[PDB]
Amino acid sequence: KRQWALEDFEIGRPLGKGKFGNVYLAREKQSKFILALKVLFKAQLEKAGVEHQLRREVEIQSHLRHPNILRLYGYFHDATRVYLILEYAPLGTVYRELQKLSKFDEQRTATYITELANALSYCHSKRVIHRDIKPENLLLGSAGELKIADFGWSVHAPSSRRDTLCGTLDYLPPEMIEGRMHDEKVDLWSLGVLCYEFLVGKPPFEANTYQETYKRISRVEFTFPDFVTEGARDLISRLLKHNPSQRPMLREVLEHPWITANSSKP
Ligand SMILES: O=C(Nc1ccc(Nc2nccc(Nc3cc(C4CCCC4)[nH]n3)n2)cc1)Nc1cccc(C(F)(F)F)c1
Ligand SMILES: [Mg+2]
Repeated sequence: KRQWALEDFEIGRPLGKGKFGNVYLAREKQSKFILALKVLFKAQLEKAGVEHQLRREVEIQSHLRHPNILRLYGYFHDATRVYLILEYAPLGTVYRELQKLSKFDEQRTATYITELANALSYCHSKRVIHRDIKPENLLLGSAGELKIADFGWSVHAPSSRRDTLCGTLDYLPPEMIEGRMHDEKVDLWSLGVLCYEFLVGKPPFEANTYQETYKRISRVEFTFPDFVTEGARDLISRLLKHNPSQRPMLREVLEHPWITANSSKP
């Protein structure tokens, strides 16, 4: 097992900056392996009281091995910083791709949903705790394959999402906002919101004010535009159920006729 140090990397341009640190594009000096280096300030972690939580998250992520979950290759520290060595996804976020294309066709959508369901099934089997998944948590690797990232609760990605304010509420399920306990079935709700947003260009409970969005989520009040197809409507409708126990298993998603017919990944 190798013991890394900062001197082992050629640090490149920042990918992100926030209160808690900076992320850089980088390369290993010897091998020229391209990667991303997340650098967190110990002082900020301590001030926020999340040092312990972060270490736990990094340890868990370091052991995960899934094609659709961003790899954490290693980590190290010095007197003032913690350094996480992460996989570089060269094609950016699904958030940005959605901005570029406005909406996705059924093939791209079904493929992404397959990849996410696969990653989530792996997460559930390892009981990996994660925050609700949004397009900005979805990176794209060299093959245009989804990579889940920034999913730890410890520290929030300092990312200029722009849209409205926060933009997290749109992805939260009723049981969460209503203060009930929640379990892994929140992920099925997330997949439904994401499938819809991919095909439509906006999430199903979007409104001009958060007060309206809280209502619409609580009452599962949403509509399909005319162009959304029967199979897509079926999947999304099955996923966006108020009662979490009524949502399907991830295996059912991966076997859904609309998914099998359109996904480029079988
Ligand atoms: O910046 C972040 N995520 C992030 C950053 C940039 C992007 N944009 C982007 N655009 C093009 C390519 C690209 N590739 C990436 C980005 C990454 C990781 C670096 C950190 C998380 C994912 N690997 N590959 N990313 C997406 C997500 N995450 C993050 C989380 C906590 C704390 C900090 C900080 F303190 F260091 F600032 C940061
Ligand atoms: Mg939007």
